Amino acid sequence: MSLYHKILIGFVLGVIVGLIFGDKAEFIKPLGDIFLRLLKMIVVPLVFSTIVTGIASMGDVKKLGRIGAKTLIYYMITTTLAVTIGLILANIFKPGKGLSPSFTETLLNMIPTNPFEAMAEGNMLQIIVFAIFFGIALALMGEKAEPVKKFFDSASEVMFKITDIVMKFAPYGVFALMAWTVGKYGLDVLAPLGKLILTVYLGCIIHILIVYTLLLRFLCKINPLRFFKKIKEAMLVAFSTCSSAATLPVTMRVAEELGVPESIASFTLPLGATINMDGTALYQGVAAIFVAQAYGVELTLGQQLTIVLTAVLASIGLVMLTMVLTSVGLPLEGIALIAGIDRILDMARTTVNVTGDLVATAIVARTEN
Repeated sequence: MSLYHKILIGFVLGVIVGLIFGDKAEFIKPLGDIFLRLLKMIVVPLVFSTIVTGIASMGDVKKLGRIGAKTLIYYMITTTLAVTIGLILANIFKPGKGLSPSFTETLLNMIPTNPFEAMAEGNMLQIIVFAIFFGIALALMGEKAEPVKKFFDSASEVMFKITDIVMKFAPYGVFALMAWTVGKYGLDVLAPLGKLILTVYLGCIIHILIVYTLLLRFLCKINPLRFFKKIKEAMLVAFSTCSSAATLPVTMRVAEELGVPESIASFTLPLGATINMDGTALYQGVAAIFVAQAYGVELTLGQQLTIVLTAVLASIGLVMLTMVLTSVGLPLEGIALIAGIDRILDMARTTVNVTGDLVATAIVARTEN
C-alpha cells in the first residue's frame, strides 16, 4: 500500500458517499475540518524554518538573487499565459450567453513592522520577507550563526516529520471533504452553470497540458509524465483542500521527493504558493468574459487586453474577482451567479496553482544545473 493510493481510495469513496447520501453528507464535515486545521497548523513555522535553512544552505547570496529574479519572471509570464488561455477559452465557448489600496501601499506592508506580529497574524508575505532577510543574514555570517542555523534546520526537519504524521490522516480528511462537497453541490446547482464549470475545468486542463507540460518538456528537458506521477499527492491534496496555503506542506514534502536542490525548493515554494495563482488568474479571466456575455457587453480586443493586465496584477478567491470586473466595467452583480458554485472552481484553481509552483521550482532548479 501507499499514502497516495489510500488518499485516492478515500477521495473516490467520499465522492461515492456524497452522491448516494447526498445532502445528508454534511454530517461528516467536522472530520474534514480537522484535516484542514491540522494542515494549516504547520504552514507558518514550516515556511519560516524551510526558507531560513534553504537560504542558509546556499551560502552564495548572489545566487539567491538570480533564483528570485527568474522565479518572479516565470510567475509573471505564466500568469499572463493563464489569463490569455482563459480569455481565449471563454471566447470560443460562451458560458455567459443566455444567462442574466494603492499598489505602492500594497508593496509596503510586505515588510513586517513586527516579525512576531506577522507570525501571529499569519501574514505570509511578511513572514517570507523576514525569512529571506534572516536567511541572508545567516548566509553572510557563516560560523557565527551555527547555533541558530542548526536549530532552524532541525526545526524544518521536525515540521516535515509533523507533516508526515498528519498526512496519515489524509485519506479520511479527503474522504470527508469530498463527501461534504459532493453532498452540498447537487446537480441542480450545476445544471444552469454547467457551461461555466466545463469552461473553467477545460481551461485549467489546457493550461496544465500546454503551458506546464511543454515547458517541462522543452526548457527543463525532463519528462512531464514522471513529473506528474511524482507530484500526484500534492495535486490531489490541493484539489481536495481548495487552498494553496494548507497544501503547502504537501508541496514541500513532494518537492524533496522530486530531488530538486532543497534550498531552491524551500526558497520558492512558499513564495509561489502565496503569489503564483495561475489558476486564479485563469478563472478570473473566464468569469469576466462570462459575466460580459451574460449582460451582453461585447468587450473589444482593447478591452480584453485590459483583463490580462488587471488579472496579472490581482494576484498581488471569489472576492479578488471584483477588481477584474470593476477594471473594465462589468456589473458587479454577476458575482452572485457564480457564488453558488465557487468551491468547485476553487478546486481546479488551487490544483493549477500548486502545479505551477512545482513547475516553477523545476524550471529554476534546472536552469542552473
